[PDB]
Amino acid sequence: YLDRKLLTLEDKELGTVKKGYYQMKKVVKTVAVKILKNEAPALKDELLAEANVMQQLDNPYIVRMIGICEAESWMLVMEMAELGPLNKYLQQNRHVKDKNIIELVHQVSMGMKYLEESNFVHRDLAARNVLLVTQHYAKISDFGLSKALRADENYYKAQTHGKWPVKWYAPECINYYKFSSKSDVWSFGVLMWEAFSYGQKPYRGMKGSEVTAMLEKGERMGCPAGCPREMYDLMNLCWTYDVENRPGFAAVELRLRNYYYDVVNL
Ligand SMILES: Cc1nn(-c2ccnc(Nc3ccc4c(cnn4C)c3)n2)cc1CN1CC(O)C1
Repeated sequence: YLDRKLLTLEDKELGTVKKGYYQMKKVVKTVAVKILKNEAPALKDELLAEANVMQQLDNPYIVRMIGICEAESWMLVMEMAELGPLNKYLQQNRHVKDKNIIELVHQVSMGMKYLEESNFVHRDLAARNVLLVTQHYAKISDFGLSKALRADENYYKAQTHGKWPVKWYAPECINYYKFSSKSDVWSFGVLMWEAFSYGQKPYRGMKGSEVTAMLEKGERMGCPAGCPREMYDLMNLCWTYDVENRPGFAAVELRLRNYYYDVVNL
């Protein structure tokens, strides 16, 4: 639990997320602060659950939580990733090249390999939830929907969902509300499609029910313009319909290593 007197917030928004500076032992640390807007119950509990997940995670490709601050509002204080969301960055930086995008999605795969090993399911793995420290260093963010798996199960059973997250959901999430590291792999495939499409939205112009129907017919998003063929092939493997045959992150990470080195050594 952090001291509000040592935290300064900048006025404008990145409830809300604001840039701040937290006075540590001696130096200031630049932070991003998730601030809960609560004019006037369960909103507080969601923020604390998000914090509880981040507290348990320690990996270079995951956003680090500094702590929680209880003051005028409830606040989740994190280490600042200066460049912000991957989708918005790639939208505004079309100059970014194949190898660089491959480097970044590989880093995400390394963070997700760690999450998988820790038996946590992200449940919201999308390009908007990858933050850039630098142009060559990505971290996974946004653990608000994340769940610690039971010791005796490899999935979490959710309640009925709305329309907004559907485009990143695996068929078993849609049909059975079952979330696993394998469903995170499906989402990662969509994340890759986003990244190599320079932050364009997946399944443009389609409703969730239409996406679900498309996937049930055995159809998948086409190759983004200019996207390396081997990356498109990996997306399709991530979009393996049945959970058992779909790869885990260890496998996805390994195939990202090898092609990264192929591109570096071409
Ligand atoms: C939970 C959370 N942490 N968090 C963080 C955590 C650490 N760093 C940053 N840095 C950062 C830097 C520049 C930014 C943004 C957003 N827009 N811009 C221009 C974020 N954000 C952001 C969020 C909100 N999610 C980011 C997803 O897009 C929504």
